[PDB]
Amino acid sequence: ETTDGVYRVMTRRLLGSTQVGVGVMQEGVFHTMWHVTKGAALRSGEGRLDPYWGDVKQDLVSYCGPWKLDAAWDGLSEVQLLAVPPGERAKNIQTLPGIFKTKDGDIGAVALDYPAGTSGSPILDKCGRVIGLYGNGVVIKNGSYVSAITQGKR
Amino acid sequence: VDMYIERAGDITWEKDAEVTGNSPRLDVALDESGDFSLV
Ligand SMILES: N=C(N)N[C@H](CCCCNC(=O)[C@H](CCCCN)NC(=O)[C@H](CCCCN)NC(=O)Cc1ccccc1)C(=O)O
Repeated sequence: ETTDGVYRVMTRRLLGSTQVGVGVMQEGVFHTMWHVTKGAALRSGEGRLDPYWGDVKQDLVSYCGPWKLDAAWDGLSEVQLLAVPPGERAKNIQTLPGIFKTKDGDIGAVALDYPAGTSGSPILDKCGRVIGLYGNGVVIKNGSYVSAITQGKR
Repeated sequence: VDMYIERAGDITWEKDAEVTGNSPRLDVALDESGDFSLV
């Protein structure tokens, strides 16, 4: 199944079925975060998805093809995290991104906290386009979590 | 081999979603291993 949409990334190597992450199928390419799969091959039913591209520093990996998602936050408008938490149904969460400021430039960040297995959930603009993936971030002085809006290059 | 995927939904904006979460501006660094840290 190469059907577009959002997917859970599961394993049976631990206790029961365990969700390690989330990813986005678009244009026949599966997109997730590197720390989820560590670049390992994945199963989709009887079929196999082999990695195609990946980069530990960006913490991204694509399967069956090169990275396809190229929409970017406009720096002004609110976005929606399509959170897919372990054992719970997909739900959209709307928020106004903050900003990671780095020596190489700024990128948007969402201050939303979810189980680690939610890593890879897509972030969307108002037109429905994926502007990045959720799950690589920091922990603030308050103890809460803030994830970058991690987008690849096409 | 050990990991598999299963569909969880369509990629769509939801007109009546809840609005929550802050908008902090944070000085961070990104190391070669792909970890952010607070500056
Ligand atoms: N409030 C929270 N931690 N929420 C998080 C939400 C996780 C959702 C994102 N997905 C991850 O599980 C990622 C996986 C790692 C990617 C590395 N490339 N974790 C993170 O982004 C941060 C990195 C901090 C780096 C500081 N130098 N680690 C922690 O938060 C781990 C941590 C936990 C407790 C204290 C300090 C760090 C959680 O419920 O684990």
